[PDB]
Amino acid sequence: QRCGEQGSNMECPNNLCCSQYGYCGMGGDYCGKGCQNGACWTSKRCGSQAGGATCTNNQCCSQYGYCGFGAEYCGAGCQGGPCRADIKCGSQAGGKLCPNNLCCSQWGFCGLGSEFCGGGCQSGACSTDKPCGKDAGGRVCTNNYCCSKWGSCGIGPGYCGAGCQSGGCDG
Amino acid sequence: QRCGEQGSNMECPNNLCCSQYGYCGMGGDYCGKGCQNGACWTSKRCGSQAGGATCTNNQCCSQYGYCGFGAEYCGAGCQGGPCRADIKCGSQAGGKLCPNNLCCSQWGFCGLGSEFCGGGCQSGACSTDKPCGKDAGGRVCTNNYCCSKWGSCGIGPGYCGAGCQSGGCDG
Repeated sequence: QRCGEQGSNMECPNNLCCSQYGYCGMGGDYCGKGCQNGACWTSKRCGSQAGGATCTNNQCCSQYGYCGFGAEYCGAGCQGGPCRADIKCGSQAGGKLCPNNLCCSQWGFCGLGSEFCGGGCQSGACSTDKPCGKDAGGRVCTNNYCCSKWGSCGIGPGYCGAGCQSGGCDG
Repeated sequence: QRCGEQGSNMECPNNLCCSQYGYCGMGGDYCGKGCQNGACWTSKRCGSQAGGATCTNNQCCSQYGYCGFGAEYCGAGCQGGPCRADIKCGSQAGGKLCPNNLCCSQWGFCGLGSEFCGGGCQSGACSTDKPCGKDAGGRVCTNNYCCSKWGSCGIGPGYCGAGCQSGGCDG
């Protein structure tokens, strides 16, 4: 029930702003000074202008390194987020990974849904559950996902903990 | 630190899936059965096909009523979310409001950033802090925002509680 630093980076629903205290709302108390994610009054910096930073709440990183929505942000020059132009990836784009766990479809584009996450999915939030570990040719997970004891790709205590063969294994 | 029903509908960062227990991760434990928001394996239904439902995590509602990202969802037919086509609103579009608290720019388009939220902003997450209440011609907040005792538009205990002149005042 806490957002931002005090909530493990959770994000408020419907673009609600996370105040500097970790609570969700709308208004200057939440959206003004110290806003953490959501519809903050001052846009967070992103991409090239902000060391390759990603925007929260799936916001588009505009060509000038500002987070937002609308033509100016998702339109021409958009450096990340749900950009108006197809985002390439996969063997098709030198092993690039989609930002924010988006699936690299079989064709080399970034999205979320059966078309990207299903059959052929290359990296990200694939729903294919392709096997890893000693159990699977000693193959590794993409996105540095933790290969669990049971030979599964995921993120979490179950995956990243006790039994993790490879991946971002807890240490 | 809880997501979904047990977290007041908080959402995980970077499209992490909220398992049926309110925890954030990646994998079948979180993304499979019972997934709540984030990159769920089965897409949540939206718009027309799902009683005007909005997609979480700012996802695009495709023409067939499915939540996602990429051409198929944000492209042609997109019924909500950060749609590839400008979303109209404001006096320009019969008082329509942007979905998910997006600002209705001075021109009648939906976004988030200074261009929409700043000067001229019509409804949503305006950063203009235009005054309400008895303190302001007895004007009301848009989006049924709570007009606080001090004459401010917001959402939260401070706004919606004790002193609320109009808006979605707590009852």
